[PDB]
Amino acid sequence: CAAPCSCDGDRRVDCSGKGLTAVPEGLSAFTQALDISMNNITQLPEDAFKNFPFLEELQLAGNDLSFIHPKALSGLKELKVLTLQNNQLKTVPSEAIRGLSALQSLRLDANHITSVPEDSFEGLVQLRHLWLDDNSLTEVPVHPLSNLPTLQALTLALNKISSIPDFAFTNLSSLVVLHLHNNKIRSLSQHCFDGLDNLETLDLNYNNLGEFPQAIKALPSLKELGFHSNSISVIPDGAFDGNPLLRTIHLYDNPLSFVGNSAFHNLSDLHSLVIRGASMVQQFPNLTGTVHLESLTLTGTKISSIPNNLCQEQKMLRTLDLSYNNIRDLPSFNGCHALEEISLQRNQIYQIKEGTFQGLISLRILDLSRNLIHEIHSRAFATLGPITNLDVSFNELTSFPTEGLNGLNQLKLVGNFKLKEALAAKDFVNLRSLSVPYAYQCCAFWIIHCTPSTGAFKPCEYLLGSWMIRLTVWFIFLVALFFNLLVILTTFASCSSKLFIGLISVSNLFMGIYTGILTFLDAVSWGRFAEFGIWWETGSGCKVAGFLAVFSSESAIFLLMLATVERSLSANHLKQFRVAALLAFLGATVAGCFPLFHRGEYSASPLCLPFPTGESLGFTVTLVLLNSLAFLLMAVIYTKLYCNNSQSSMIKHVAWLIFTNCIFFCPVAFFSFAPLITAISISPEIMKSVTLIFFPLPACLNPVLYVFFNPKFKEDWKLLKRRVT
Amino acid sequence: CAAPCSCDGDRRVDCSGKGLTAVPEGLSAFTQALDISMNNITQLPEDAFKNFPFLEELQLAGNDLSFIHPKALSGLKELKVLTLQNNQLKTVPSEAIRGLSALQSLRLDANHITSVPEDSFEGLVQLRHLWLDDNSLTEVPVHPLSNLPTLQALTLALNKISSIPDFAFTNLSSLVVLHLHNNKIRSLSQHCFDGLDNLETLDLNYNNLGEFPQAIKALPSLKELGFHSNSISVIPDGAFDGNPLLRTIHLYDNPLSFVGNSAFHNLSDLHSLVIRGASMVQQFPNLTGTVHLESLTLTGTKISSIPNNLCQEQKMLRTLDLSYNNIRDLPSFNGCHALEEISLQRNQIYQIKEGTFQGLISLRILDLSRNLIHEIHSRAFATLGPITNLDVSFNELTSFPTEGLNGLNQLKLVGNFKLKEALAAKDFVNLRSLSVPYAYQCCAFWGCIIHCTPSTGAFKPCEYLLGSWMIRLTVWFIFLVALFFNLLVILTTFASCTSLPSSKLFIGLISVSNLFMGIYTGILTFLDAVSWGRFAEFGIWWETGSGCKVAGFLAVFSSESAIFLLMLATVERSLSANHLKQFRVAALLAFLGATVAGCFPLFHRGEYSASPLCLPFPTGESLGFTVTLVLLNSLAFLLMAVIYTKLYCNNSQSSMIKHVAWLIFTNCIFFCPVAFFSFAPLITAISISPEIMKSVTLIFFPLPACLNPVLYVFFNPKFKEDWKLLKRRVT
Amino acid sequence: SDPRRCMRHHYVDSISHPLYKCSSKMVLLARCEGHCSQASRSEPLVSFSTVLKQPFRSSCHCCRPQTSKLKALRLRCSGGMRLTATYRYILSCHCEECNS
Amino acid sequence: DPRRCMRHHYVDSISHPLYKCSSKMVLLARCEGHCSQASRSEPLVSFSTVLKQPFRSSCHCCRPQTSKLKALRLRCSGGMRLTATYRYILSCHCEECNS
Repeated sequence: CAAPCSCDGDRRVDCSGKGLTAVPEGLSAFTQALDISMNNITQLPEDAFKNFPFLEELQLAGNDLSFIHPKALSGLKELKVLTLQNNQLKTVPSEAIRGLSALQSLRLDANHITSVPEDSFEGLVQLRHLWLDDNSLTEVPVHPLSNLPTLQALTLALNKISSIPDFAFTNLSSLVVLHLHNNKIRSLSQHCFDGLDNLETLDLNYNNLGEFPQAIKALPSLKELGFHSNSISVIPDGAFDGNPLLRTIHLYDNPLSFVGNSAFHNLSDLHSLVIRGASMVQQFPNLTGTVHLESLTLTGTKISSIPNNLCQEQKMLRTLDLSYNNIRDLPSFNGCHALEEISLQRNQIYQIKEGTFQGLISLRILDLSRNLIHEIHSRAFATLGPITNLDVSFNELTSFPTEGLNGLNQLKLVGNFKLKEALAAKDFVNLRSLSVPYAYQCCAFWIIHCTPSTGAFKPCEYLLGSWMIRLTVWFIFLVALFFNLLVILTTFASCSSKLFIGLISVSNLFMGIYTGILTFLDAVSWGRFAEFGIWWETGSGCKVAGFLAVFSSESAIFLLMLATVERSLSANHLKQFRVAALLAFLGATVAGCFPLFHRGEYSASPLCLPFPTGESLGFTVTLVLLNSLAFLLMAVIYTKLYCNNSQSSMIKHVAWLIFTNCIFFCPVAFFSFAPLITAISISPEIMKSVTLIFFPLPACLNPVLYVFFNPKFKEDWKLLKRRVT
Repeated sequence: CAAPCSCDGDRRVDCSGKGLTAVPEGLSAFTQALDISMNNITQLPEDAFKNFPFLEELQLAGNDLSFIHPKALSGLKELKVLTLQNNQLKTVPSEAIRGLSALQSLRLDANHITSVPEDSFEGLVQLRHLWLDDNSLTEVPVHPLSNLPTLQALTLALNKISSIPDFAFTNLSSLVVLHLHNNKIRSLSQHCFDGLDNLETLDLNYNNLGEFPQAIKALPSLKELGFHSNSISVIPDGAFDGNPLLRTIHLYDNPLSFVGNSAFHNLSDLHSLVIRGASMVQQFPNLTGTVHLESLTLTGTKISSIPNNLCQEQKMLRTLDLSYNNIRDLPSFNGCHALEEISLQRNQIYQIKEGTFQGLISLRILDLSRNLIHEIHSRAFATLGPITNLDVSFNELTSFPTEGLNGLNQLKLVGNFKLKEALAAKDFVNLRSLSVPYAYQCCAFWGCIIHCTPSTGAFKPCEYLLGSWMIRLTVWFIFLVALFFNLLVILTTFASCTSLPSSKLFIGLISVSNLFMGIYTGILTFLDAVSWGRFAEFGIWWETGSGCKVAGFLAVFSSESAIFLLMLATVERSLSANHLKQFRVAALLAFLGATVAGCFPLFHRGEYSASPLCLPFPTGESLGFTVTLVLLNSLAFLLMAVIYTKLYCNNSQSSMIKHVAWLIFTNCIFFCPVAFFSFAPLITAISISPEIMKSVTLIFFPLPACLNPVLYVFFNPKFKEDWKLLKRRVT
Repeated sequence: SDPRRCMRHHYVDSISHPLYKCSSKMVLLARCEGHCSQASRSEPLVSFSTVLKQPFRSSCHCCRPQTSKLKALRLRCSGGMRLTATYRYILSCHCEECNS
Repeated sequence: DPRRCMRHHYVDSISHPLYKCSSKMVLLARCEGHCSQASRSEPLVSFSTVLKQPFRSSCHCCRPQTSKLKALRLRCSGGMRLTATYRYILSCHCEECNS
């Protein structure tokens, strides 16, 4: 070897990383490839390559070169590859690059070239590859380009060319590749591509063309065409007429609106077709001749019918997306053997016939969501064995067959409301992902990881829960009902605060019935709260229960609010008091009946609680707020009398009742405002237990306060009871 | 295609394996290869291959063909390979292969061809390969062979050619391979190989050549030569002179006697040389030029020296076998780097110096057995690291160094008798096979997978001589008893000058014999008490030295003496139921015989060398006098019972009589196991273990010695208690 | 300098990503092609043991790269992201055995 | 054309390495010549982070097609009748080296 740079190889000297200028002196005179790229050479002096007469490849990329002497490239008669990218010039080298008749590849990209002298490219009789991209050219150098009949590749991308004049490339009979993308081309003349008979690739992406080019009817050898990311909106009828060998067409990212019926026909080499956004298309395109398609995509159009002759000639077809159309009849699919993916979402399909889905061995993904399908026969599913995804959602289904779908891996059936039946768990063994219409469904339905994800709010086995709670609620029904019985009999039998005592007695009766309904409901369905859930939560039971709870809870509180005022007023008006009691029952009835008309309520827990999970922050939130608003005034008046015989007993009886009510009403409210304070997470079933335990708790304890603990008028009635005895 | 054939292939019809008796018809005419071998075609009619004008390869082997029509092979102008082996052609068809100018390979072997017509092989201008072996040719067809200047291979083997005349192959300038083996060739003329300048392989194996052929000085391109299995005895000085490119020579299975000194020199391509049986060779051959040898073998000669520049001149050697010679001084082997195997067995090497084996990295196998080596320095053993086999056997070694041999895998040191030291067991960790000069030497490797050759058993233990803790307590008691008893008994007898009767007299003899044996048992016990749990370094010194002889004479002398002595007392009683003078002379002769009988084996070889007890008959490995001691204890015992049957046939006498009967009965009762164990191989004795036998032998052989000294003492208190009261007075 | 020896040629290739929307690139590549003068053969391998592990000892010579570089190109797709393409540019070519 | 892929013949002498095995000469066929399809080694352009086989190569070699195994028995100066085997080519053509 010789000199101090790398120099390693067979006649191949590589001094790229480190150097300055003048090229390495002292090198062998038989060097055939010099790579001095990425250095600080800014100018080539005259006769700067006189020690390398046999050099064939020269690389000068990455330098700061800005001046080439006309006689610098003298004696390089064997040079074949010259790279000059990433350097700086304002003219095509020109003069210096005239004695390079053996030159074949020339790179002039990434420079600041903005003018092409008319005398350039005169002397290069063997040029094959030319790079002219990443520059500031504003027009096609037609005249200089008419000196290279042997040119094979040409790139003019990333420039500022506005239009192509007539007969621009009328002398390149060997060009195979042409790139014109990332320019500002917006107009093309009629006679602009004449003489390009050997051209195979055309790129016109990222331009501002306004109308489909009619000049493409001159390239019979054209195979790949791309014109995506343009402003083409209308494709004329009969466009690709002179290009029978087309195999790839890119036309996406365009505001297409209309496509001619007889436009894609008679294209036997095309393998894919993706059209999206053709709003003003209402007929299926003609495809008599294009029988080699492997992916067909037609979405966003007004196509309402399909010609079933389609799944005939298209022998091979792998994906099909006909979404976002007005299709209502599913024309048979027998014949598309190679078809694998079908997308038919967002259409007007209403039925599914026996023969709709057959000849589908290789199906694997099916999508039928949002079609308003309501009738599905027991057929058109056996013929499709290897099917994994079955998306039928937001439809109007009433009965889902389970035959031939044992091989599914992901099922989506969420959105249907008329499907209240229970799906068989033995027919979806291989199923891994499930979504169902309801929770009971989930319930019922519930590594599967179902979407509803039932919790304590939706139990699958025990309504009430632990046997303890079960033994606790049986005792309340047996006590309250019977206890709240004789009390009213006395008052009812024999026509002050004594009234609100009977009035409070009545308020309890309704609450007990609610609990009894809940308990009876718990005893009928034991260890089987799966098929009794949907019927219970999407039907009349829940409403009645929610008015006997709301009517009874709210009524008691409201009723409990009038007795305190009565004592306060005693320590004439008798007439008014009756009228006041009749108005509370009516409100309680309204307050109770108000939620029976709006949507989403009495549908959060199987107990039909007023505020379960608080998922109505209206009445439920207002009810809790009103419960306390009302609770506040009673406590205020109590502290007020506190500030300063029978009356004492009544008073004592009433205080025991409110204290007891106030003491017993604290957890219900406390559980209502969980998200604000997070309450250290949510009671898994404790809330239910608490809610279950505490919400009807006053309905028994309260009435016992004056029963014998405070025998005032109640003791008079007990003595009256002994009298009846 | 046709019925009996494949016809399948790239125009390659194969119908072999069928029973066709004629050329099939209906085949394409573009067939280029027909294989109809192994059929029943016995004759080829005229114009039998007129439907295959483009055939190139034809195979007819395995048929019963015996007649070829002159015009049968007509139109086959493209035929190149013709195989006619395993047929019944009595003569080479000369008029049937004439129109085969494109022929290149021809096989005519395994036929019954015995005559070669002079007009044969005329027209074959492109022949390359010819087979003429497995026939009955008695001479070389010189004239027919002078028509094929383009012949390349020729095989005239397995025939009956007696001699090669002058200028036999004087026209084959392209021959490369020639085979002449398995013939009766016994003479070769001087000018018989002229013109074979391109010949490379020559094979004359399995012939009757009497003298080395001098005609081989005409083949400069010769590379492989084989004359093995001939009668060549002398190789002349300067033989391979015109063959400088030789690379392989086979000369084994010959009665070679003399080889010229300057005969194998100047052969730079030779890679091996194996010479065996050269009895009349006494000098190392000259090898100035042959420096590419990879295996040298010279055995059975009278070579007494080795040139000091053997290794220096040549560095290619892997194996060397200079065994069966008179070599006594080993030159320095420094220089043979690639040498791996050295065989030097059966020589007169007497010393091993420091620099003998210095500089041998690749040495793996060494053999120095039967050289009479007695001095080995502490050197010439470090420079050779990767050494596995070390055979030094049947030498005269006195001290074996253990440095630099830690890597051995198999050691053989069996045969030496002067190596009595113990080899360290920590220096042969990697060793796997061991053979040693003495049995007790295994106590150190096989504890105290090696699988040593002596294989010590009960007859040769390593820790306890006597054995368990029961037999040790039993022998201490005998010594402590017997020794005390016999002493007092004899002291009492030889006390009163009062005339001593013979019965009473013979009684003295039994006590004397008991004292004699007690001394042996005591020697054995003492001997057992001195070396406890350490019967390894005290074994060799005890069995290859003077102790054993004395013990074996105190055992033999005492056992045999008692029996012999026990045989005279019975006769004395029988005679009593004058002679007093004779009785004294008879006792003196028994001691002398006992002494002779005892001293007899003390002179022959291999005895008193079968067990550490020095038993008379341990393992019975002397079937003479050991088997003669058995004979004595037997016939003597038999005659002794006869006198008792006699006393039975018809006071003190009764007591004596009773005392002597108790003694013989006891002796006879106690002598049964010792004889019994002797005849094991005849009846196999249900495979008696060598330890019970020892235990029995050890228990029972000295058992009678402890009876008479005390039993007739207290048990026979008739005249014996009289003498007890006597000494009681001596108190 | 026979016009049919093992020498290296050039050509422009078309590079574009198959999934993302990327602006295509023209890349100059090299390739080796030509006839080697060493004739290829295949001989039988004779064995006196009992199993035929390898039944023929071939030779074959082919024109293959001797020294390649690894250059890469950042196809500049749209909407962020810059996928990267990599390849080895044949620096020289010669005739070597197929197996070895 | 003498430079095409052809089947040739030659002789070899066979003898067991060990054993005073006796000698025997037999006739063999090999393949030799030039094929008309040239070789090439075009690079592969990959977008994955991990590279792969960097070149997609092609090469044709004159390789055997039809072989018939044979067995041949000798005498090795002993009881054992050692048997040697080989493959007899009956036809040869071009095929990809890495087919």
